[PDB]
Amino acid sequence: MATNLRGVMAALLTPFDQQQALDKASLRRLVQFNIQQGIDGLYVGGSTGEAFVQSLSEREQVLEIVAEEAKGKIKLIAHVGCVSTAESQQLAASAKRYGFDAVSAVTPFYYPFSFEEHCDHYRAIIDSADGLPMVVYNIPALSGVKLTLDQINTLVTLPGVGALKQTSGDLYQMEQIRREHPDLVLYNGYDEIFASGLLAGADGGIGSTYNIMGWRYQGIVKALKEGDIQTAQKLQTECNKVIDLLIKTGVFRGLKTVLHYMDVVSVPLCRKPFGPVDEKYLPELKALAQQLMQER
Amino acid sequence: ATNLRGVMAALLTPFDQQQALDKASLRRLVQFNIQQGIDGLYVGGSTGEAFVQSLSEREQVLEIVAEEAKGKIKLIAHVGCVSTAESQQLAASAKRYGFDAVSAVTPFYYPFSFEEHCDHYRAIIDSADGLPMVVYNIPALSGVKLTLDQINTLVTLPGVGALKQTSGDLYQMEQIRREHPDLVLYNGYDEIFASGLLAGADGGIGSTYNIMGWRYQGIVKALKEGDIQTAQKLQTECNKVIDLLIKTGVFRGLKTVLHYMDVVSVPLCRKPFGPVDEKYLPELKALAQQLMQER
Amino acid sequence: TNLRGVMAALLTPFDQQQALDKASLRRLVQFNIQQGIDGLYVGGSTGEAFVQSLSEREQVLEIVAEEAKGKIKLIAHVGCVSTAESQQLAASAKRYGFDAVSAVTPFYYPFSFEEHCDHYRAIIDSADGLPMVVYNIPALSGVKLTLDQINTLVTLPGVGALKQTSGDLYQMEQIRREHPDLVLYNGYDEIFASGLLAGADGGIGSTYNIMGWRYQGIVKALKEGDIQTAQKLQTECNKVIDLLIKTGVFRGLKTVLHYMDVVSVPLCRKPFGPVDEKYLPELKALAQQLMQER
Amino acid sequence: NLRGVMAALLTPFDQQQALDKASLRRLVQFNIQQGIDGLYVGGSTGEAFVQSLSEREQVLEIVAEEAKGKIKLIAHVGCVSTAESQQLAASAKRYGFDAVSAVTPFYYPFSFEEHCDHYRAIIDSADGLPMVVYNIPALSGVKLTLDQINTLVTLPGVGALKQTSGDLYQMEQIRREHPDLVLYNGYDEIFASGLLAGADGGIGSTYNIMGWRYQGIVKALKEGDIQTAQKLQTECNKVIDLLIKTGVFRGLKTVLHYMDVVSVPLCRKPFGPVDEKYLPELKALAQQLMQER
Ligand SMILES: O=C[C@H](O)[C@@H](O)[C@@H](O)CO
Ligand SMILES: O=C[C@H](O)[C@@H](O)[C@@H](O)CO
Ligand SMILES: O=C[C@H](O)[C@@H](O)[C@@H](O)CO
Ligand SMILES: O=C[C@H](O)[C@@H](O)[C@@H](O)CO
Repeated sequence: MATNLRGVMAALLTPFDQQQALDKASLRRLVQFNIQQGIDGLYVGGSTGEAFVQSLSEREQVLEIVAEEAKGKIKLIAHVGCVSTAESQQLAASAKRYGFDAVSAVTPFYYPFSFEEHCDHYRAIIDSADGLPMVVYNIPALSGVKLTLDQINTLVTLPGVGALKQTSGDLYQMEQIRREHPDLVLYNGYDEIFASGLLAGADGGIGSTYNIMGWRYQGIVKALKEGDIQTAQKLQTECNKVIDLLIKTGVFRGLKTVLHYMDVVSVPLCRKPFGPVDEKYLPELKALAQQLMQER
Repeated sequence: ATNLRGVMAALLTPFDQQQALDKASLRRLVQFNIQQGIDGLYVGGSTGEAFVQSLSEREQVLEIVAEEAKGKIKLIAHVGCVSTAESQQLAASAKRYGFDAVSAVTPFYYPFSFEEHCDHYRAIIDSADGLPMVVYNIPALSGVKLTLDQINTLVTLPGVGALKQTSGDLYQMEQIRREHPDLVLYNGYDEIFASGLLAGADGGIGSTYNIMGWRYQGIVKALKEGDIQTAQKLQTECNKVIDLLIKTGVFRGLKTVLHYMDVVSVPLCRKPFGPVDEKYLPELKALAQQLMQER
Repeated sequence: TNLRGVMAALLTPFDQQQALDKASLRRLVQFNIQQGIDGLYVGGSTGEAFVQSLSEREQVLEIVAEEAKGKIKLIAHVGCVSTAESQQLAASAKRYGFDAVSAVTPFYYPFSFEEHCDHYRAIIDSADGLPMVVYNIPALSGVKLTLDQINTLVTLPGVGALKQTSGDLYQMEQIRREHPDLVLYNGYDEIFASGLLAGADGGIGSTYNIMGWRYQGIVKALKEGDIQTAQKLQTECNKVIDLLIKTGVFRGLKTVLHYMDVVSVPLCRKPFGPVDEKYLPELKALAQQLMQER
Repeated sequence: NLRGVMAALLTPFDQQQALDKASLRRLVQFNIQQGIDGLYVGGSTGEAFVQSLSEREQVLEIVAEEAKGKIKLIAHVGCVSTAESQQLAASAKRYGFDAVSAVTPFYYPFSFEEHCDHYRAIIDSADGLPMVVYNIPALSGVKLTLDQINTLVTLPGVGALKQTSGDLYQMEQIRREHPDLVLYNGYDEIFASGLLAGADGGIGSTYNIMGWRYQGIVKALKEGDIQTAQKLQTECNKVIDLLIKTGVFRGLKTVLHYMDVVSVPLCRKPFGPVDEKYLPELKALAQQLMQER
């Protein structure tokens, strides 16, 4: 329990003010909001935190604030991944300094790197993490890095690796990974297939939509555990109706907008080049916020 | 049942040493599947090596399977070809032979517009003369990538009664189920059967059902009973087998296991498919024994 | 002589009932010859062979041979997914007196590279002496071959050429660099000029049916070191290709040919649909332009 | 005039992965000496994506001090972030670059409209310097249609397009639609064919060690000497074959190191070192190039 990384953890968003600068008050409220809905932990500084349109110092600032707000209360995973190994190492040392429970890193992107280079990249970050377990992060759709099962097996067995965030819709691979690593902490990465992901082998998940309805994902975990398939499907379907909308509106901004209507986020903007939410979607987003507040 | 829902084996086509149809083995395979308690057979699809068969050879298999199983279990005739006319001929034959439904893969190789795909299905449905159509979506092999909206349009065409979804995208699987509560939805990838059912599929069609269809039936039952553990254990056992078959070559691997099961006389596939690597025989034979002892 | 040159990928004319239109097929073969084409690639994608039966494909090979054997080079595309069916057509090509055979990498089902190699060997054997033209067209076949695999295929006993339907001109140059004597056909009409510069020494294409002389002109222009003419000719070809892609290439070509009094009924076989009527004016005008220019 | 053959500049680092200023200056001078028309700075080749904003600005400033007025200078200021890209654009303006450039923002999916506004914002910050749109789908993962490219190149303030695409049909279509557009061929290995299809120049990594060869191809084609153009392209490709095997940036730095231009041939991690089995060929290539011209 004190070291268990298994569970449902929200990929934290980064609230910005009207000038696109970090909105500290809103970030703090969002952390507390997540804690209150029973989330098992937070995954900070990942794609959802818009880490790739932030500087290193901005990412460290977010990590420090989240730790001050949640260290101890819930599990905290710091995504310290950058294309550069040196930058990733800096964030890793900061994560340990702030007291995070683990670090994570997306496979470095843009430039093509050999598998050996990817491996050494993880080794170097693990070294700088000084004891904090590493969560390998596989997300081919965004990184453009396509790993084979054998390569995934090598990565998750590297000394210091304690988990894999599997953002892949391939549930054959999900099952194969579980079969080869019975003890590996395996996070389902695509919210829209959470239930099927757990059935295939995942033992938890990390996702953007958990910020506004994490309790539903927890409900799916419970349902499957109790053999209540109908309830598991019902909850997954409700999550997917929401995901359908967010994909149309733009996921991060759609989520921030809902959080704004829930009195959590002051200004629902994402950083440029991300544009604002199209006015035509506001009625549905407001209705959703209203519904989630009633439900919860 | 008065519907097409269920676990249907994608029938293999046994050939002799000369690569000609082995009628005796074909009949044995049909009975073997029926004896296993399968709900039906999907005939003339990818698994039956239809794409390396002539139109007359595909029709011959449809006739024989009909003679062997008509009225005992459901029979779906995959009549799809790149050509609409050839597909129509097979549809007319499926009708004459008494099949319960027809099916057709999205025409491939040549790029066709969505409207052309729709007209293709409409034409085949016309020739099916009343038999419901099972749209067949298999992007990995066809090269045809349909959007959810296009799939929705296809499954709502007059005469369509089901969709064989050979896609590993379980978000789309759920979306399809959500938009079509009554649609017969077959999971196409054996290796994700359990997850596919959980996502919304209400049955499945697969190649490996030929040697262990009861396991898939067991997964259906396990989920219906809310026994997640048993569903996972069974899926895992199926995947261990699928891992092997992918290494050996799926069709020939299955035919080889069937050979050791005293069903298929000669486990060959048609060229360009090559033979099974001898180094795999020990494992395939052990699997055959394991499956037999399991029954 | 050899197989180098500009060969038109022959279309298969059909009547209103989608049956082979022999009269029009013969007219198209004679038409191409009159354009000064070096040869014909028969039974390939452009001939709508993948929506024809073995018997129908054989009939087309037999008829084209009767019409052009000895006048121009004839390459029979005998490729099918099935090796056996491919061999049957190979044997027929030999019987009818074609100059060479060709086969697209078998598609739909995934085959190991070894199975692809054995497939070509089997067909080469049935071709009974006729040289094999390997056909690489990943866009349509879904088969992605590495450079090493292509090198292996082109060096198989009996292989005398490669139809490279790929827009990767780096690979085109690499292939030429590794095989200085290989007959290498550029496959995408829209990059013909650049394809030749990269290493191709000829080409096979669908649009050669209505303007083969333009491609022959590009070959001449580059050979004379006249780059601007080569570019001008390529640009004109691409303006037409832009249109044919909008209308649908095969039916667009057949429609133009119809307006040229060559093809009676410009229909393709289903699932191919008819040409959108809104394109007729442009296609008819193009037909007018091409006849005058020639 | 931005038309021409311009080297995508590499960024030399020392043993501790820090900027090697002296080698950066030497490489700039080396390029000027081999007759390059200009330099493309801070792009993929400069390892900009494993550098911080301040580090990228430092390189822009040093290169400007070394070559402003001597050769054309294009600053690639592109980042995923619009704000960051704008900061670099303003710097490029301050340092006196002739133009700015920006790769289509990557990793996160962006709508075409967002891509357009991204460019507009950077163009605004460039305060006068023309924008060179940078299309490189293989690395960015952003696939643009011909129509979208036409829209981008017609944006106010856009004066060129670096086309890192092997699609020469599209290359011809772009030229046909834009007779006066400065169009740079981006893949060195198809340079000759790219020019024939419509490109009127190029920007490439290998220009750092054999830019004169590309200049020769331009000359050969302009003179109608197809044979020489092909010969030069073949020699370039033999080299590119090797570089792809060794790793392009590190292979180039190693050659430059053997030419005594670059002190330490390392790229920043995660890039690894060159496999020693390739040193004999790289040394031989450096020897050949030095004795060649
Ligand atoms: O929407 C994004 C993606 O479709 C993802 O859900 C799939 O790739 C699942 O296989
Ligand atoms: O092996 C075949 C395939 O990987 C299949 O399992 C996946 O496509 C599902 O995403
Ligand atoms: O238009 C069709 C294709 O894009 C073709 O020109 C390209 O594949 C060649 O690079
Ligand atoms: O090698 C790099 C790439 O393969 C490049 O040559 C191709 O994309 C060109 O079409």
